[PDB]
Amino acid sequence: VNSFSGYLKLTDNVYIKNADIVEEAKKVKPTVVVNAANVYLKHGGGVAGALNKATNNAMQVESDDYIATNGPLKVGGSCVLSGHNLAKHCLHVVGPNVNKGEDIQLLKSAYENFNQHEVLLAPLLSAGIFGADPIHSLRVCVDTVRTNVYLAVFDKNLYDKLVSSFL
Ligand SMILES: O=C(O)C1Cc2ccccc2C1
Repeated sequence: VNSFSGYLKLTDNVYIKNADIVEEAKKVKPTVVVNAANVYLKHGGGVAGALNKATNNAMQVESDDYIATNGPLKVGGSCVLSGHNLAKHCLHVVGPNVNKGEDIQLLKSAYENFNQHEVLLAPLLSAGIFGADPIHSLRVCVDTVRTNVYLAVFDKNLYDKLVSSFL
């Protein structure tokens, strides 16, 4: 049994809810919240900007030190950093950004990072301002992630479209 409430069950392991991931993290304090990161961990906008704002910029301070030491992530890759006030840990995952021209086949590789964690609160990778089709992102998620994932979708209109169209 876990703390996640109000989710619709899509499969054995994937659950979905219309929710602000920031507000959901604040309530649940999950072991792992996923950030929709870029390779530079520059948390300017979208989910990353919102998560970072909720940490009072501490996520960005920590991230800048991580990049200064380790250099940029790979598209499709990830790193585990602090969850600050939102979660125990933040898994920063880089999905391909279609608005920068990145290979969408890298979306499966991005979701494979989730399999290293038993339970996660996450957004749809590459969706929103990353330019991918969120329906596609949800299909790759379900067909790739084997661990228990709680997907928070910010847009209500999109949530309803994702549920109604889910196979
Ligand atoms: O409505 C949503 O949940 C989308 C908003 C957003 C922004 C940047 C990255 C992913 C997503 C998912």
